[PDB]
Amino acid sequence: DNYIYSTEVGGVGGTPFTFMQESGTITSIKFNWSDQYKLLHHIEVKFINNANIYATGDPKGNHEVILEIDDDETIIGSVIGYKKGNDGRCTGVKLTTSKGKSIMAGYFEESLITTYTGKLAGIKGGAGSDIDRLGLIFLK
Amino acid sequence: YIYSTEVGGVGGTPFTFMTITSIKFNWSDQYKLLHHIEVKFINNANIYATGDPKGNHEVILEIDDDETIIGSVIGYKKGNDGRCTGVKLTTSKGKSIMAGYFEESLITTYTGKLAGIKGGAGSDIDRLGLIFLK
Amino acid sequence: DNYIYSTEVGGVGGTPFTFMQESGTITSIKFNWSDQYKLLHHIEVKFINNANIYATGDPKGNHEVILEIDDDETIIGSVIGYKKGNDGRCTGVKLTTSKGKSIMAGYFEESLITTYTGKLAGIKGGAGSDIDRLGLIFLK
Amino acid sequence: NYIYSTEVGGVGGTPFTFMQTITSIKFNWSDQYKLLHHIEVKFINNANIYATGDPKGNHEVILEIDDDETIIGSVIGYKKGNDGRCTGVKLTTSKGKSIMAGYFEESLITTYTGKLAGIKGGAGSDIDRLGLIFLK
Amino acid sequence: NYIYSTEVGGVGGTPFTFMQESGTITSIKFNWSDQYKLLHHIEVKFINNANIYATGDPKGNHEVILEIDDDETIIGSVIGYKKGNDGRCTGVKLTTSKGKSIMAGYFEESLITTYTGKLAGIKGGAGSDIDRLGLIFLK
Amino acid sequence: DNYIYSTEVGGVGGTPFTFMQESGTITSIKFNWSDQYKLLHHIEVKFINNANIYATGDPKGNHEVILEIDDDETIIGSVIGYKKGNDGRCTGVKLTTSKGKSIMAGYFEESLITTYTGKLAGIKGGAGSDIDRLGLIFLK
Amino acid sequence: DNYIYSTEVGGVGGTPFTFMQTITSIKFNWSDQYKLLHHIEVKFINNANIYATGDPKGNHEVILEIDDDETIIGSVIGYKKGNDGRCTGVKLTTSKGKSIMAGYFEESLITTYTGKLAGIKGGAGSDIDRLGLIFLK
Ligand SMILES: OC[C@H]1O[C@H](OC[C@H]2O[C@@H](O)[C@@H](O)[C@@H](O[C@H]3O[C@H](CO)[C@@H](O)[C@H](O)[C@@H]3O)[C@@H]2O)[C@@H](O)[C@@H](O)[C@@H]1O
Ligand SMILES: OC[C@H]1O[C@H](OC[C@H]2O[C@@H](O)[C@@H](O)[C@@H](O[C@H]3O[C@H](CO)[C@@H](O)[C@H](O)[C@@H]3O)[C@@H]2O)[C@@H](O)[C@@H](O)[C@@H]1O
Ligand SMILES: OC[C@H]1O[C@H](OC[C@H]2O[C@@H](O)[C@@H](O)[C@@H](O[C@H]3O[C@H](CO)[C@@H](O)[C@H](O)[C@@H]3O)[C@@H]2O)[C@@H](O)[C@@H](O)[C@@H]1O
Repeated sequence: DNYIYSTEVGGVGGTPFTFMQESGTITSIKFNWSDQYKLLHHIEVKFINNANIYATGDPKGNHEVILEIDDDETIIGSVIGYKKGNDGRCTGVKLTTSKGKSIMAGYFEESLITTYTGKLAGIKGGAGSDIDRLGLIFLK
Repeated sequence: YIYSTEVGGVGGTPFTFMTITSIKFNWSDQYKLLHHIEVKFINNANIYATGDPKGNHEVILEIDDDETIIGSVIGYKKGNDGRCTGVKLTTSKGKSIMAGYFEESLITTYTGKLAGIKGGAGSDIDRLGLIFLK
Repeated sequence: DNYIYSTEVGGVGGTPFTFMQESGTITSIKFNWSDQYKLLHHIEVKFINNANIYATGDPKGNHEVILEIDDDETIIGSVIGYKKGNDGRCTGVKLTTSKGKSIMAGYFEESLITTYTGKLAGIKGGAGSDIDRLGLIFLK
Repeated sequence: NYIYSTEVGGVGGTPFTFMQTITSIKFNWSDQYKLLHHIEVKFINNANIYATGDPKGNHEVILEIDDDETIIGSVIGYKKGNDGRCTGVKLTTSKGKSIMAGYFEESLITTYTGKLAGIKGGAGSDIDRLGLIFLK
Repeated sequence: NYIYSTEVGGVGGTPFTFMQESGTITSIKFNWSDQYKLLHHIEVKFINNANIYATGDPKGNHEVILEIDDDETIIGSVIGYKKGNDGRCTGVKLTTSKGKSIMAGYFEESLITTYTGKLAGIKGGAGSDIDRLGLIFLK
Repeated sequence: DNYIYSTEVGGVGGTPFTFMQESGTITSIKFNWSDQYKLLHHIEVKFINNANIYATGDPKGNHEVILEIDDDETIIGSVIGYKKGNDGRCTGVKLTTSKGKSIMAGYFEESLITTYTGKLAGIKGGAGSDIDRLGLIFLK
Repeated sequence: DNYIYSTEVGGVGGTPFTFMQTITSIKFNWSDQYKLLHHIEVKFINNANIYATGDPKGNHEVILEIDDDETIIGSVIGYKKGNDGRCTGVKLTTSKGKSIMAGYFEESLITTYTGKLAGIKGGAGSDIDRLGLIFLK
């Protein structure tokens, strides 16, 4: 591929998902989480030049954040909080862009990945009630 | 034109105001929402208003002809019964404003030259999206 | 005009005033205010190459601040505090210059304008006992 | 060839004018009265100390200014009105030197900046009124 | 063509060397415990190689992963340890040339501030714990 | 003189001292001070190209600091704390160099002098049991 | 010499030592019990010998490895003054934002000369009695 694949972190649960577009970058990402369970429950992605919302997980959470990404905007800093192991869950995400935009979703109470940086082109993982595992995908 | 996600509820009357030289946010401590927004444009003296100026606070941001939004955050209640609660804007000249409350959900929007606003208002600002120039 | 007019903020009361010189900018501005009423009461302005003092409002306040402005010195940051509505008043002013000078007069308890920036050339509003309304005027 | 910052404070005291640039300036103030009482000034190529006011205060600060050194930041605290007094001074220089004398409880002037060339005002027992004077 | 940072901690554990002919680290995982306050397990991935190299026993209740871009160097590196023959490696702080930083474990006894540069591999000794850890850099 | 003399600050007491070497600058300066009396007691000075330690005052203080100065290193900030008057004393010294080296000695509880900056070439004042008075001397 | 010698700070005790050949590694051993340095090890560029002095009796150590092009921009040694003096701590900061901190700073301080750390010199037996840094020009 012409892509970089960040480690999927979290557990083995959920239905798999992959969100990529043939020559497309993420223009919008949404994280839904709960104070009650301290996990991510639901993720939405929009891509450049495509009106479709791609969604996974159950939007059961009392909070959401959206990050909109300009066409020339990169991720210069990215951290995913998670519970490790087979019954693991994805708990939080901090993103920071080349234009000083940042977002913070969920909780960071067990494990952390500091991912590869670049132009966010997609996400892969598994989800059901919760976001079980999550990995970012970048352009090279 | 770049259209930023309209955030908040499906309630109130649609509006579309379409570069911005002045924007005013009216909010209340009682309901912790935006109620009223005014906009003035370059080379036009008409004031475009929406929602009800019920709130006990207002802020005005005046934008220079060559000034851009380098930072923009809208707080809101998600759901069909959603509301805009708050706006934070930061400009290319270190100017910044802060209206309302940021107690539930947040969007960090596209940046650029603020060229208009779309959404729905009645008693309150139900939904708000920014619009930028390319 | 070769002038930018910032929104006049506060109420409709008081006698209109406009302080502007045919080809001059403000070299000195003084704000009078009170802890008792938590409003601006009085403003004085001197201009480059003019020894007249232009005054408006009643100097009844227990506090004053003077900002002296060098000829090549601009405002880069400007905020006016006020009470909105017909019975509105101007409550405070924060100015910051291109040479790191700043001043702070009065109170910021209700409403705010972040104004246009530039070379402060004049002011315009209404005053009697109090500063009813205030708007800044800049060069282009 | 001089810029005159507003003289701030009262109408009281014997007038003074110190001009000849300032190489040294000393402020004397009291915690009892919360005012400046006394100021001394030395100038470049001149060993005379020019004083005004009564050095009754329990604190002093001296700022020595290098020959190429400017004031980039200057604030004088005062009581406004005819019975007015100069209550405090903050100076910051082009070399990151700063000083703080006295109190800032009532009124403030943020003065013009530049090469500090002299001072002017009135003083008897207290510093009644103080204006800075700058080169162009 | 390689710079060897001091191996810190004890003499115990099976030796290990993770390095690939003309290949730098792209991912490194540190597993540690609040119970024993040590590193227990390290995993490493290399550029153009899908094999995971692991050592120690993954019994810790915490992990951190640092992914390294191909042009990304280490500008700050601190390893926490207990000195002596019975020694252990207790913690790792890394900072990269792109403002990425990670923090694993505890810094309660001894500290090395290592050489900097392009992290090429790791060497030391591990069994149920990481006994000893040294970094390996390109020039 | 090809020297600049900073005001000597503190009292008229002790024995006069003047530490200068024709065509040599300070390479080391030691300050000794007391928590008990909150004053400087004793200073030493070494010069470039001279092994003689010049000392003054009584080294009775429980603390000392040494600043070594590289041949090309200037003082870019200098503050001396002191007690004003005939019975005055020198209580404290902060120095900062052109290479970001700083030292801090003693207490700053009464009066302050922010001195001239430049190449520290010598010191002057008076001392017996304590440092009564201290002035810095700079090159041009 | 083509070297700058920092003031040796501490007491007159100990066997004298001088380690010169630039430093690629320096290790400080110190105790919470006595709150002094006890032991220093140095390795040099292109030399496998470990040069050691004092007694490694302390419960803490710190190692600073120094890249070939890396200098000391900040340097503070903590000590007890007088003839029965000791060296109590070291703070070094490098041109690459690296810093280490060993032992205690409860009495006296030297802010030393800076530059490329080329060696050390002092006296030690049970403790580090005195410590001076050596720099290139
Ligand atoms: O004959 C005395 C006169 O006294 C009062 O009116 C005059 C002033 O009253 C003040 O309290 C105030 O209302 C002033 O109003 C001016 O200033 C206010 C505040 O800025 C402004 O809003 C107004 O527009 C005016 O500029 C009045 O001047 C009354 O008691 C009156 O009845 C009486 O005749
Ligand atoms: O009767 C007036 C005044 O009398 C007493 O003060 C008198 C003198 O006091 C001196 O200490 C000094 O204040 C003199 O005034 C000079 O100094 C002040 C301060 O700068 C200045 O305002 C004056 O202009 C003079 O230069 C006074 O004359 C006191 O009883 C006082 O309370 C009383 O009002
Ligand atoms: O027996 C001699 C002397 O003993 C006592 O004074 C000793 C010292 O006491 C110090 O506190 C101080 O007073 C000293 O004064 C000298 O040093 C100070 C500090 O620098 C200085 O200001 C003075 O100018 C002196 O040089 C004393 O030396 C007393 O019992 C005394 O009465 C007796 O002479």
